[PDB]
Amino acid sequence: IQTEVVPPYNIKTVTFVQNGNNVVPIFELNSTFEFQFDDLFGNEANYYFEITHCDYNWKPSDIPKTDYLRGFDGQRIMDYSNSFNTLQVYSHYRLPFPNQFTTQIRLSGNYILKILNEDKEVVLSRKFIVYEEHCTVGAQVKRTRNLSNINYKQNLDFTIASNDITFQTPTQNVKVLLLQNGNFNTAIKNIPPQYTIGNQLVYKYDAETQFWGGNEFLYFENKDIRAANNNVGRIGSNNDIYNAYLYTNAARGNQIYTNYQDVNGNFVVKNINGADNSIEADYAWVYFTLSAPAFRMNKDIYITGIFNNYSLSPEYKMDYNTDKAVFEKAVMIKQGFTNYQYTVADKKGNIDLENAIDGNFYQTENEYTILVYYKESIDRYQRVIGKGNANSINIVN
Amino acid sequence: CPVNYVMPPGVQEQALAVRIGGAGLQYQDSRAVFKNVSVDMRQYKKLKMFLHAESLPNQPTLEDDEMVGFIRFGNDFTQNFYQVEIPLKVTKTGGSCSISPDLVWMDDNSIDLALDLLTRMKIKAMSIDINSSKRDVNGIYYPDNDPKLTLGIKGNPNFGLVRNLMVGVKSRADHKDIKGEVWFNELRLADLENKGGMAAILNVDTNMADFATVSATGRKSTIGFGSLEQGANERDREDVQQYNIVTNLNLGKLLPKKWGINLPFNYAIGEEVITPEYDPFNQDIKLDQLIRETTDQAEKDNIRTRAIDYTKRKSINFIGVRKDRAYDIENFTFSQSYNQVERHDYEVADYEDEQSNSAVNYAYTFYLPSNISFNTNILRQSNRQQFREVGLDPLYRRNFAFNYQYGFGFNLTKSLKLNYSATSNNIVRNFFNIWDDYLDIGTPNQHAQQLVLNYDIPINKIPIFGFVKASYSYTADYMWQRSSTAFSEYEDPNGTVYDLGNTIQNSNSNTLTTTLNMNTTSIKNVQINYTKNSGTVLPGYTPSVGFLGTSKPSLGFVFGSQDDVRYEAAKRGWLTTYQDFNQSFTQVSNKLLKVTANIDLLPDLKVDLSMDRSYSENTSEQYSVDPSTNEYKPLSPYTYGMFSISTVMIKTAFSPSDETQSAAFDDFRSNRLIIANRLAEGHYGSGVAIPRYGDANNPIPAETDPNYAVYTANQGYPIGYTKSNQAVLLPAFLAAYTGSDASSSSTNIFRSFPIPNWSIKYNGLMRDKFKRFSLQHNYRASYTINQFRSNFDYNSSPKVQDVNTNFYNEIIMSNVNLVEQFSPLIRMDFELKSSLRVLSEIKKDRALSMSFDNNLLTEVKGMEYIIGLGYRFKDKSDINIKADFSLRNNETLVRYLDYDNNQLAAGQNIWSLKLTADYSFSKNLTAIFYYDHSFSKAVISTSFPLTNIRSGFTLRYNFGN
Amino acid sequence: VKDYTAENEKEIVDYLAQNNLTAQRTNSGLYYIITKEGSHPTLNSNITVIYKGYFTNGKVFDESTEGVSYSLRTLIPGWKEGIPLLKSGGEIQLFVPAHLGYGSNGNKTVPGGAVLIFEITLVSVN
Amino acid sequence: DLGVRYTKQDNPAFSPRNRSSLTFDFDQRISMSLMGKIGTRLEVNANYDTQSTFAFQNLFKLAYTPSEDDIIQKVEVGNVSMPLNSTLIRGAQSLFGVKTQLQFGRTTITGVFSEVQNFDLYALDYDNDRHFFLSQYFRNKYDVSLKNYPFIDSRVQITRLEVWVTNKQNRVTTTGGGNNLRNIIALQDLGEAQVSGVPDNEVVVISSTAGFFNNPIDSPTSNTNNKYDPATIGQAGSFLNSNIREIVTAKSGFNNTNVSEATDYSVLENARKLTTNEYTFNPQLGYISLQQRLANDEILAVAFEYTVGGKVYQVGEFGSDGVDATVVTGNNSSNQAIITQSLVLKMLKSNLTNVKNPVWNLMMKNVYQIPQAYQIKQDDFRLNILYTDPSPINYITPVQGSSFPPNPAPDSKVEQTPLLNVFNLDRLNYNNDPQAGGDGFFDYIPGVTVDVQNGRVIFTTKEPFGELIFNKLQTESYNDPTTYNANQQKYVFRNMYRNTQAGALQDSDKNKFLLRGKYKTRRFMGFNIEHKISDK
Repeated sequence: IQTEVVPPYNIKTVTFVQNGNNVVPIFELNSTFEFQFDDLFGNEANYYFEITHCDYNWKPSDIPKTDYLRGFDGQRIMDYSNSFNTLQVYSHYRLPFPNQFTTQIRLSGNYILKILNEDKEVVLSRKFIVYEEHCTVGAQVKRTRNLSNINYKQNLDFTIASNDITFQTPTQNVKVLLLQNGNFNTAIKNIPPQYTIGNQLVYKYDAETQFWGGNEFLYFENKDIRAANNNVGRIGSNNDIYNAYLYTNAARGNQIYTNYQDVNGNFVVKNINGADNSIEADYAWVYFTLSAPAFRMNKDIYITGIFNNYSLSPEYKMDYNTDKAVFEKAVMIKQGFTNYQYTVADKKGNIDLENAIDGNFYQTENEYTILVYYKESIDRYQRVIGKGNANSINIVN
Repeated sequence: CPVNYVMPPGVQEQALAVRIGGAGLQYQDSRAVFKNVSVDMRQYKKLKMFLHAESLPNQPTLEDDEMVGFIRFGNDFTQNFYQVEIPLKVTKTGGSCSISPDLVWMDDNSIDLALDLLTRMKIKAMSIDINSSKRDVNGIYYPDNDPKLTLGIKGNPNFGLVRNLMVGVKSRADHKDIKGEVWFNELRLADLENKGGMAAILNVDTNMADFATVSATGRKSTIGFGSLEQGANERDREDVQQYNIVTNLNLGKLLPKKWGINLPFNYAIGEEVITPEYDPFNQDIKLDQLIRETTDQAEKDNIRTRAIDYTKRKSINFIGVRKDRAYDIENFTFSQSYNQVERHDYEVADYEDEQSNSAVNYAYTFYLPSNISFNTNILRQSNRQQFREVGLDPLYRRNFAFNYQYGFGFNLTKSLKLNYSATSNNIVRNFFNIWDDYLDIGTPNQHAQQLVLNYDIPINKIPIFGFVKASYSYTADYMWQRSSTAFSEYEDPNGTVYDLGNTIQNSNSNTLTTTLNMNTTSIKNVQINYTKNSGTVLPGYTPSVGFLGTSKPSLGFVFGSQDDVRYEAAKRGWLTTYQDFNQSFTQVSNKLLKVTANIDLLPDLKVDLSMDRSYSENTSEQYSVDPSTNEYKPLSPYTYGMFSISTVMIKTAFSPSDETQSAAFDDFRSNRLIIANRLAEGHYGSGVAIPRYGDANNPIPAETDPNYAVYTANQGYPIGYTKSNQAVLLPAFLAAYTGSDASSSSTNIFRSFPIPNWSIKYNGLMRDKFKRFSLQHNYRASYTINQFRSNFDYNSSPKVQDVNTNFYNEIIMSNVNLVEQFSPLIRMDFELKSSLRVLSEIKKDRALSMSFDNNLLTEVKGMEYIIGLGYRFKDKSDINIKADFSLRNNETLVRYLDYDNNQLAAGQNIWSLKLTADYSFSKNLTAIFYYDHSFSKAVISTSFPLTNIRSGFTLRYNFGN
Repeated sequence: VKDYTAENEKEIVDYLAQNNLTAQRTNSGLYYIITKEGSHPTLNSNITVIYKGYFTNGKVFDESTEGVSYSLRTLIPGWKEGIPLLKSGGEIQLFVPAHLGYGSNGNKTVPGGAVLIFEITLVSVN
Repeated sequence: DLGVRYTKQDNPAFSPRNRSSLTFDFDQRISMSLMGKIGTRLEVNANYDTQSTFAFQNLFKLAYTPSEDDIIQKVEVGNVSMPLNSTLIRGAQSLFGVKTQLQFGRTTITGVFSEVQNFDLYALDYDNDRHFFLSQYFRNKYDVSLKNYPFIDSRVQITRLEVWVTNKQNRVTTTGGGNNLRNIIALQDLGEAQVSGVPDNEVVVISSTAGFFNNPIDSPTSNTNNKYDPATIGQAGSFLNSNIREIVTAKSGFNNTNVSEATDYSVLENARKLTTNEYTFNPQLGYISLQQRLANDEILAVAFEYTVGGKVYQVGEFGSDGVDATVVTGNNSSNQAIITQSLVLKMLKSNLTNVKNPVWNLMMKNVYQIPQAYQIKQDDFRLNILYTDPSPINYITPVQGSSFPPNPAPDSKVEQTPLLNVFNLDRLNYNNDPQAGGDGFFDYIPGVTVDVQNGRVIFTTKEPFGELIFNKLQTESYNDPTTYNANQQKYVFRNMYRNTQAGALQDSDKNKFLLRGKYKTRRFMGFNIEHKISDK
């Protein structure tokens, strides 16, 4: 039962804030966190949540939910704040997971939160992982071997040396998931170890574990809406919430890498003039724009970041404007520093990382994550026995 | 007076003033001063400081000698040190007493002491001149009789561990009691020496057509490499020569294609050769200065071989060896590997362990069991270690093992999932070669049952019971430790040899989570939990576990079932007969509830409740078995644990309690006679004429009696139950701060019935000018007993009537708590037609906490009032007003009971009034307006009531729009 | 609420009659067989007793075979009304009712409402 | 923005001039930026903001693009980031400067111009006064009982343990453990019957011990072991007086007239009760390990209740076992006679730290904390005791003629064994069963020789470096260095276990028993040639 994400329409700005700033869903076994999302109605609706353990391939594991929880699932989100003193009225929902109802999440592994809306209907659903600490995933990006795909590829090599979990059948038990930045769609998963030189596995080859480099994320920071801040020129208020027009981006694949730093997708909801940035930020129709004259195919350029789960709904599809030969689309987005990127999609879900409209430069600063699933053949679920983060500011060729 | 202090000559601060008194120093009698530092003076080449010396005024004039500002440093004060030294010549005082710096901090009295000259004299004396006519008196060996400062080394001290800086003064005058005022100054180190670097990171990766994947490496660094940003103290200090050859064959492809065996045969070799910069003996010397000497080639073998951290692994393995298919079918997965290593270092002198290994796996995975598992592996460790003689007996460290799992899985019915999985860990012991007897199954060292059976409780089958999906769970456990031979054959010094060990555990998890989805008044959910837990520990259990598990205590005992198996176990005779036995039978238990409703009264609001009742006992006891009767004896048991129910005390929650009068607390001061009279009825029969403290038969003593106070005070209560008895006032405390009166309420200590603690949330006021209206309300409370106990005095003895006058209580405790707190009491937010977006919480909360330690409850307050406001409007003038208002308040009254002395102990009265007036003038230039403002009143007389304000405009000009 | 007063005196009567003993009593309801006297521990003196507390049936619930010392107010009321009789050396029993013992609630080892027979040996007083 | 302030306190200690500090401020908020290309080759790029969310936004990018003249690729400024394809030569990787790339026939010439751990403790820095034996019995019994580690030769169980400390932080916080603070008359002999070993001067502080021991010569700690028995305040012969329940007149309540307020009893008036998170005790050997510190003269009194088999002993007076706080007599506020008792306890710290008195001895000076350790777990923890007189070697050498014991016992054996097997810190095989020599590794028994929560390698003797080596080198009295073997005169470091840590530092001559372990304004200018010999 490959239960997958479900993108909403009203709800926007769905994230997993932990320790303040947003994060990727990968969580520790007892680390607290939230699921801040925002409804675009003054309707103080009732959003009942759920949680489900899941397998490697996201088939819902057959554990009883009294086993991977202690508490309840379907109970409406108590805490929520309304958009205070803003043009786009919205209801900021929020729920900490070590809360009153589900007083903790007591099993590592995959999960899937559901935000079914007041009857049973799943509005949305995000995936996260609660990794336990028993291995020592020693990873490091490093340039590939094949000279052709070396200027725009980032091989990833590492080991798993645990002195806590003696692996039974490491070729068949220890499955691994590799994440490029925080994305779940481009994970390079289902990889068997090469060596197993002892109690420790070792993954070394350059066939499977090889991510496309991908250039750096673009951004824009409309701290104050009516400003003229970072590449948001011609901000115009017209009979609506504000409109933030962005400078026409240019395809960077046909160019050389230029050191251009980002925070790898994450946005920062924020404003000046605001006490609490969560309920006091203001949505604003931002008009994106892509000038890629070399790009000519039958695939669709979708906008993508961390604010929208790297999703590919039709409410992010760039649109060719023959009057200018320039893609363009409006996307309502909360204020603050926001990263994004133009990811082509095949037509349905196939991303086609190569031939991306931005580039694949091997030296871009990506932060790769590695999750080590594991399932003894007496256990009733796939644990997660340690993650190892290793980014590409250390491409040790 | 004698010499005005002046900074040293070449410095852009203060200095020591070691100052000999009037008695003077002897010919060789020196004083000193010391601190403790961890300096590493191996990177630097010269240890250079300043000195100085006057003659002490009104004393004999000092000459330009018989004063030496000796330094010591190393590991110690009289066993290891590196005396620098210098003949101090007095600065010419007796005059203006304001001499320039160049004449005060002289150069003649100044030390440079190139450090590499110290290692010279260390070599000249290490293993030389030991305690024979050269080491002068204190074994210091001032270098003399054979080739400025008169250096000296005593016990071969060290750099880097340069601690114990001693900076004293030593005289060398023949017939004189010297008296001076020596100073000391900047003790820095000179220039540090640099070096070059090296590297080589050869790598090789091959693929012989999916069959061999040899992937080798290797790197050869050198001393002091680091990187660019690395200075001269962070580069490197070791020569490393790594390389790792790591090959996969496949050994299943050269077999015929049909068979399909997968013998992987991984392989791996690698080693390092770390040669340190400084030898790991006499750390302050480099290897080169020893190895670049021909002192003795038989000793140059000792050197440059006791300074190499050699270590190589050389692993083997056949981990995944199966057959592909494409009971009674070899779907196993064999495995086998043994690693190795052989290390040198400074002092291990030899090292090697070859941890062999095996494996086997079944994992079939089919009313009959859906799964089956099994797996064993002999984890044969090993080890050896000599030590550097300066050789010793190698410490043979062998470790062997054996172990296995079972696992079942089941689908006994639809909605029933009996699981199971045992395990074991038994120690091989045949002691030699690790590849000696390799199938022997040593005695059991551990054994862990487990059982898990969920169950859906089919109740949907009954017609009307389609609204419940009440589940259930259960997870028994078990565990049998071996109680290592320090226990098993303990020998009483009488000579006998007792047996005592092999503890046992249990566990449970009784969970059942109904839901009661009401789709058959006005309710939508009643979800429930109940998760018991438990577990014993029965040390002193003699017998063992054969194999495939054990049902020795009782087959219920190995699956929870915590009936006392410790009586018959003593009767059966498999319980330890020692009778001074340390360890103690224990137990545990836990309980919970969350009966959360979702009552929906009106068409758009929704209320909902909660129910929490936790609990836990941790009873334990020492015991002993009788020899003759062979019977059990619980030696002084006891219990302790937590407690909490979700009560409701909103009755007495708005009465005034303001440190001068409080209705509820006066009820509590009153009830302590009603309840004393009540629960003496239970103790003294109703036909006994319950005795008092002032009645005739029970008189009041003379004033000079040791108990005259408890009878003068505490006049008419029953003899057993005073007004400080923890049962006269605990139920009084509950009856007071709940509103529920005494004389009708319980006198108990534990309350097994939670109370909803509603969280009303009204929303349906919408039915035009209000763009959205709302309300809300919460309520939480508890009776959290942080911990209770069981009095060892309330046992059976003819002893009631405690130290002062109270009856002993079965359940001691301390610091009951009532934590009644309102989350937003009447919080209502709403937005008008344009915008008047008012928000207003009234949070509020008490926290009563009576401490039976001293019998004086406490209290807290709240009422953190809040009022938002705002007028966001945009045409093209954009007006924006962001005003609000807060307030807070606290108290920590400490209310005595017997007499009115409730004296406050904390508080706050903060309130802020911040607000803004953002008004974008036309399109580009806005103008905000701060008015932050807040008192902080004085609740106690030590707060210093603040008040601090902000204000001010800002005039943005958004240029490029 | 319980009133085990008459019943306890009835068990005292029929036990002290089955046993051929004959003990006197008081206005509170005790019964005791003074056997000796050493040669008075009042309500501020210590004691040293070698008692044995057993029910009327014969079963015992507490022994003091080695000397103990109490304050003589901490004791239950029956001691304080019988034990001040004898001096250091004597001996006595006590057919304590349930009100002059552990009350009609009773602790562990003593059911709520039961005669409590003691056999005290007041070694010394302090 | 033009900022106003009116910050002002209301303490009368301020003069009339420090009132209402009314400072101003005029914070600048420059935020400029420009974008776009010129001449179709280069693209100007600049962005400066006086306070940005992230630092990397302030940038001045400027790149020339010599569109297809293949001798120059680009020329940038603002961020250089020299090519990172070395693994050894990573230098200027992100910083302001100039970077140029020139592409000859496969010879690109990108240039750049721009701006588990260990521990070494010692016998002297061990752990200051936060590890106390609960009584002078558990302190005399700590080494006799651990002769066989896992089997502790005792019977004790510290069931209840209340610790009281001077209430320095006057704070009514009724959240952690409520507000339960009372008086204390914490004594120094409350219990402690005379022991069969040490003389009475090392057990009792009373000037004349004659007459108050009322027990045999070994009976364990209890209130009744000596005539300070709070069970009998007054009545028979007890030294207390019943004026020793009141803090106001504690001095006139001892009935023997020799006591002083420093060497025989401390007195507190609102002493806290440390909640169960600020102290951790071993309820089999009897020592507190409070997770705080001392040496600011903070009294530390404790009363506890242990059970040696079937008997329950008590070495003080608990909260709900002792006298209640106040007994007020009289209805009228002008008529009452308020009285506050004090709850006699057992003292452990005794503000005036006098090294002569036995309460100094109760400080457990043998628990060494791993420097900044936490949750140290086995399999990654290799402790090793050394001796750096010549150098960090790990065995002892005779002093030119010494024969440490002649015919040593099977487990004393100071001949060539590692110091672990010498300090009775290694005797167990990896399965934790006895063995004559030793496994060669620190034993790591989480209840005896390790506090797994946070470091604290606990040795298995009262004073290991002081009297363990002395007896283990003995052949004669440990209480005087004028009768040593001259072998046990270079190793026996006795002046630490008879003197403070700060003091007795002039004796840093025998402090050579360390123990290892492995727990758990510039400008760059470079370039690079990347020659591209035919493929591969």
